[PDB]
Amino acid sequence: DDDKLHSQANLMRLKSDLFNRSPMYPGPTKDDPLTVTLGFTLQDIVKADSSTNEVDLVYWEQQRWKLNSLMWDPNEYGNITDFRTSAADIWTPDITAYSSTRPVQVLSPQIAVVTHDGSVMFIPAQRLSFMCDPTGVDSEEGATCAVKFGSWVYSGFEIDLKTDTDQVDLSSYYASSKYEILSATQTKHDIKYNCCEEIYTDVNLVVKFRE
Amino acid sequence: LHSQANLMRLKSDLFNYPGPTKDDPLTVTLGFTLQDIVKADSSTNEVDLVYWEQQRWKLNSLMWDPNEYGNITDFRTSAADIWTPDITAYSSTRPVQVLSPQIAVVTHDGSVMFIPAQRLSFMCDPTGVDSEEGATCAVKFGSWVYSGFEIDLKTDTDQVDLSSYYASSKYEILSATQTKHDIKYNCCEEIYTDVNLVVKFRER
Amino acid sequence: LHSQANLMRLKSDLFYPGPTKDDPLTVTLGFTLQDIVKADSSTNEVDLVYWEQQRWKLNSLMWDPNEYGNITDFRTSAADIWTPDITAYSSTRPVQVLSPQIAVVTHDGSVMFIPAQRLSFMCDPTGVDSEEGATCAVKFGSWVYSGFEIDLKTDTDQVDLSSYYASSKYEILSATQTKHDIKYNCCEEIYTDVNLVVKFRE
Amino acid sequence: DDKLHSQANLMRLKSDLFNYPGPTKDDPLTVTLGFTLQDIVKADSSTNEVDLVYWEQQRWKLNSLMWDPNEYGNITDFRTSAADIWTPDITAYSSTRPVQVLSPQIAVVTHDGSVMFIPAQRLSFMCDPTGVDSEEGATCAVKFGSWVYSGFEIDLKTDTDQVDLSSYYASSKYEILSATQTKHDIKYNCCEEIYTDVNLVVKFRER
Amino acid sequence: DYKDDDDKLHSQANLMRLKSDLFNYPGPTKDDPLTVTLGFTLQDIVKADSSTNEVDLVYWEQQRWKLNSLMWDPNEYGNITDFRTSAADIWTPDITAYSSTRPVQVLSPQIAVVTHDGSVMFIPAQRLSFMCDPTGVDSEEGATCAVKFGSWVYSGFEIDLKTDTDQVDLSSYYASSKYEILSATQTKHDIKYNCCEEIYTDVNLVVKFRER
Ligand SMILES: CN(C)CCOc1cncc(N2C[C@@H]3CNC[C@@H](C3)C2)c1
Ligand SMILES: CN(C)CCOc1cncc(N2C[C@@H]3CNC[C@@H](C3)C2)c1
Ligand SMILES: CN(C)CCOc1cncc(N2C[C@@H]3CNC[C@@H](C3)C2)c1
Ligand SMILES: CN(C)CCOc1cncc(N2C[C@@H]3CNC[C@@H](C3)C2)c1
Repeated sequence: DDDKLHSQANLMRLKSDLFNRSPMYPGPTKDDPLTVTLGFTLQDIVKADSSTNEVDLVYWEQQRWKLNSLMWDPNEYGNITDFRTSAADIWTPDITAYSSTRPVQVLSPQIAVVTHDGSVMFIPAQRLSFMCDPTGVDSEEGATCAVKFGSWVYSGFEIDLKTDTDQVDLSSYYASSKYEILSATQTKHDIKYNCCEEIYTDVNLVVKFRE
Repeated sequence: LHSQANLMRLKSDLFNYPGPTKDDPLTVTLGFTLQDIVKADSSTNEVDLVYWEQQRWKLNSLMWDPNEYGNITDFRTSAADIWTPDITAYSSTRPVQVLSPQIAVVTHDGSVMFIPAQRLSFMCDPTGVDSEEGATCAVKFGSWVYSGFEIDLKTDTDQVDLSSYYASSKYEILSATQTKHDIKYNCCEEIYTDVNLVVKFRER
Repeated sequence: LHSQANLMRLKSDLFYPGPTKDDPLTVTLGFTLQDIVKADSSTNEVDLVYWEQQRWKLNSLMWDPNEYGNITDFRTSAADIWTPDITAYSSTRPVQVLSPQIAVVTHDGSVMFIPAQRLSFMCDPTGVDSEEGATCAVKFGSWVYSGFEIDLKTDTDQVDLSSYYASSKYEILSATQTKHDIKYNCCEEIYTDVNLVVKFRE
Repeated sequence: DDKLHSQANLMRLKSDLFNYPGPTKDDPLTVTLGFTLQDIVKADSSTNEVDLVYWEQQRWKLNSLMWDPNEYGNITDFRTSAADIWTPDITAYSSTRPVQVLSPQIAVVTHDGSVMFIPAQRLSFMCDPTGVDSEEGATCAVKFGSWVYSGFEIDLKTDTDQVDLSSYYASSKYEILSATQTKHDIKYNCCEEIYTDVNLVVKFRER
Repeated sequence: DYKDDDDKLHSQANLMRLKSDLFNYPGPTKDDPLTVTLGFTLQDIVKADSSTNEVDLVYWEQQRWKLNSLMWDPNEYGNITDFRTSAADIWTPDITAYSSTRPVQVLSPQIAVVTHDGSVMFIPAQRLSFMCDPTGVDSEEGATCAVKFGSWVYSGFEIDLKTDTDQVDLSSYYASSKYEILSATQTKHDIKYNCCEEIYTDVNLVVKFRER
């Protein structure tokens, strides 16, 4: 009862200390670059449209980064080791699919988890329409498509993009989807664009699937 | 007149809680009323439900003595002015659509009641819907970022309220249940909790 | 010049927490049915375009026009005053607003708010291709206020059909609007709704 | 250098001017309304909806927005987000979907106090397209007026009764045989007051 | 490494200082016009609908301009040469498509990059339905359609519109699209409208395309 509110007080003090008694992280820079880790969990291939060459994917995008300005010692705060916060209240990376054909639709609350070492985990579930030719989807070899994800405005010198893991997480894939996944990989690459001198980094998701 | 000033004073006293923690966990009670299965799509394996999701919780920081506030026992408030649980369907295929105003009722004991009516599109293979046994589909609900140690889910009953179900729907309900379940991953040490909505239905 | 200053003065002087059991509010509801746009026998949704007239009066919005350059009415954004949370109880999509979200406040404290809306709602259209046509119902009322806080009334039980689109695919045989009180399982308090009953055919 | 002084004159103007609550019976307003019909996208005979893209030209004048260009570096016009000023609540009276806005919600103010706001919009409205595959084509109408202001607070006029057809898409699926816009005054059953609208009448057929 | 740590601390401090300095330009005028450079990269023709004569495109729209009020010396700010800002925090040109049939849908974060010389780069990826007759698309010479982009409320005497090439960039065009691009050009034009006396300027995007 009284312990309960002391617990609420500790968490309010921690959020107020982090968000008001110190400047908020303004984003990475060439001199203070930020490593962002990216992982994908494929939940469902909803639809493959061979008349427009678009395919609709439900998936979770795991994003992790780590910030000194979000560190704290649990001993000073009632041994709290995590807290949740609205993703809008903090800096988040601008990860963007580079071949979507519709705005991404958000299916989960936009809430980040901050742990006392300053690491942030943000995992939005989304529905994504992207460019994909499903020719071959009704064959044993299936069809193969790809879509890559990376910052839109930060170079590879500002956001250092990495995959958490080599393997796409298929463990939550909808068993009764119209489409089975034959394989999926996620791979970092560097690339230059015509507009710009600076090098950019993306993670390429390649998926082989079939009916 | 005096009534109105008491209600305003009460809101100011309350409004001028940071979420549940492991040391101060919150019990949120969930209940579903199923109003309609609008549509079942066998080309994409998506089914569309209209339901009311009853949510209830209780916070010491929302309690007040009615005697000190004109004997006021409830008030209405925008869901955006108070903390609310992040209950999410775990297998929707479209953003859930809200069909009712985003207003909660707070009662003097600190209990909150919030009942959004929603249209949900979710992952469901409707094969067998045109047979006697129908099709069977399932969708889990629970917090997106809180574990069973911060947000404790429960139901008052395993029976989905079917008393309001649209009598001329394309699809009739054969059974609909809502079961709390506690799960442990070996990845992680904490308990996790969801309410599994299982619907058996077939064409009328 | 002097009137603009009066109007600005009036609004600043006026600028209510919503109704309560001690201070209940009567809200008057009426419907003008514009069009039955579409009937979908594959999902049993039907789409209506209608006007929803809402009316209520508040002492805290009363003024004497002679104290304010003889102003008798003004316009305000519906977001700047309390409005009733009238909800369609059997929609299948979020209702789509078709008109500006503005109310008119009159010096006696009455407020008039008339949103034009497009609604999809649960409705089986079998029979629509016959002489007797199909019948469907949709009820409207506060979502969170009991009949002890919002007292729902109509001026008439007949839906205004005088604006009904003469070249709609569907003709209105009849349309009624009726107040009723409802108990729900969740809640001890009684709720009040207006039930819209419409018989229509191709 | 002089360009920095010009930016300061603009900021001074916007600041001064922004230090009007809408029209009333004692201070009414006449809004000029015209339509630039761009395209009939779609006629649906299974619901009797038709989809237009058009430009809706709105023009009004307020003394409180007048200024002398001599005082402000000869600036004659500035731009402002349409949310930061009063704009009329012109509404189609028989749309079946929310109007979709296609152009930026920015208005233009001129030193004589005139305001021009011209949203490009896509509208679905109640229209029976029967006859559109014949030589006579189909005729449909949809009227535009204030929702909440009577003729004595907002009046309308048109500069012409002919709709501007000079931007009409020449490869549309539908060709326009005529398009008029005509002011009327009307009463409704809810309300004592007289409302004003401009009725847009369009005769069209398949190309 | 203690040095390495507060090197990072001072970098963040320099970035916030620079942003505070710059934020603590009201648009162009006839006396102080602004030149905007406009260029398109075409990513995909998604869909051509011959029943409504609408076609859907995914492209990048590159907008560039330069302001003296956005200049700074890096030496005074820890050698910072760029920063990111929400496009809502700065003035941006109201470049609009003139024949869209649906609200244009943005696909990229609404963020601009500002560089120490005062130039701003803003590149929204967009999906667009515009008026287009796809007759011919099932033929060797394909179909030809055009959509023009430019300010909606600023005349050519306020926003001076310019390309820095006539060729639409096709190096990112989706190679497995339903449609192949035969050619794509971007060309500035001036024009007068019935409403208004002032002259307006835009960039016309002409695309010739056919079924793959
Ligand atoms: C030159 N400079 C330092 C300003 C960089 O400003 C930009 C602002 N917005 C988008 C981009 N890009 C657009 C494509 C998609 N994102 C990766 C590439 C190519 C960069 C660049
Ligand atoms: C019990 N109490 C004093 C607080 C009531 O809290 C509520 C909050 N939100 C919605 C409802 N309702 C949902 C259904 C639709 N509306 C009419 C009924 C049934 C009430 C009730
Ligand atoms: C009496 N009085 C001063 C209150 C008028 O307040 C109103 C508020 N909202 C809408 C309307 N109307 C809606 C329909 C469409 N517009 C013209 C008619 C019919 C009026 C009137
Ligand atoms: C005359 N004057 C100084 C006020 C001009 O104010 C305007 C405000 N909003 C839009 C426009 N236009 C709309 C069409 C699209 N853009 C090019 C033309 C035609 C201008 C003009």
